[PDB]
Amino acid sequence: GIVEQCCTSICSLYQLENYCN
Amino acid sequence: FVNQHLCGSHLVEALYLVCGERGFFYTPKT
Repeated sequence: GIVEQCCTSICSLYQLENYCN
Repeated sequence: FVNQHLCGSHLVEALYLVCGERGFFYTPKT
């Protein structure tokens, strides 16, 4: 989930946007 | 701001800025 993708690895805009409504 | 390790409040704040009026969901347990 977001922690694995953006906190323990380097985040990206592509992945952040997966969590916008 | 996006292309780094973002944790906790720092991650929430990035979601806020990127998602704007869409809003977002923050689910750290998944």
